[PDB]
Amino acid sequence: SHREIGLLNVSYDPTREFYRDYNAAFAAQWKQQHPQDTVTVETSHGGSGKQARAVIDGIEADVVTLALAYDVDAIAQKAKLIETDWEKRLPDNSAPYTSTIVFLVRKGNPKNIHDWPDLLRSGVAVVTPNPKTSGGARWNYLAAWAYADHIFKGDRERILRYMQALFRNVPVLDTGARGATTTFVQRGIGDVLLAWENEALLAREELGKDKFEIVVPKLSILAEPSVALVDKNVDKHGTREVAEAYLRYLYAPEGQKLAAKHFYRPRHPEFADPADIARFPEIKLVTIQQAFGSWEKAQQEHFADGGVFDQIQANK
Repeated sequence: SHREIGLLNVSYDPTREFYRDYNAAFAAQWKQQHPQDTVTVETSHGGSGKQARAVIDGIEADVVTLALAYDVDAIAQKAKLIETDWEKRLPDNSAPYTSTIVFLVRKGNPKNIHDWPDLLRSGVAVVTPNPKTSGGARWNYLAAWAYADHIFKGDRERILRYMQALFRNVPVLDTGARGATTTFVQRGIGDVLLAWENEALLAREELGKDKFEIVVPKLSILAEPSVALVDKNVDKHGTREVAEAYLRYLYAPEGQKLAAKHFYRPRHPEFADPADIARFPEIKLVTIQQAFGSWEKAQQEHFADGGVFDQIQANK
């Protein structure tokens, strides 16, 4: 009838399965209450940083569902497409779910990997994506740095040597985290993947507990994937109301339930299937604010061209 509404959600890499289900659920419940409307959502996927650059360069996303807050801030700062106070518009730092970084190892854990120091041992090959393009790659790096900061009581020279030792064991840097997962799980590269927890759980469910094992390290980071309405594009497209509802329904019971089904930790687990909640192990976590002050500080120091990651790679 009256209206066909198209939305583009520019997302990060491993959310493919989640958004296929979520988009259908959102569209169906919208049409139930608004029978003349048909909402068609397209979701694109890639490394979070590359996806953010694509929006800046003209991909007219109505919403962004990215891996971390900096990438949304960059759209707002560098392209003015999002208002700068976006992060407070939705609850929980505009992150309706969270995740963390775990290790995925092969059956039997033949290298006996249990914690961050094992990644530095001779002959261990570590798969982790490219910090210049991937958000998970940056969470992975920051988790490693936070561990080293703890054990070395903040001594920068010792942390840098530890990071160099880690990256000497990293042979390949995939553009997006789904690429990294596939490199390890399907293409047989590496002994351990530094994984989004949702990717580790999905790999174990898809291929079997008989092929891969999740190792929970003794510290990790709270990964907060940030969502935001792209003000200038929804106003250009006439999609503001539906796009707002699309993001807000991620926080509704059905969105929270679907998040847990797809191996993301909901902010409100009371709405999820208890069997899905039971899959999430206890893990000791620092946040971005605690370990690095802010995303702005972490990104500029570590991940900007010429920054610390580039220095580690050049000096290792």
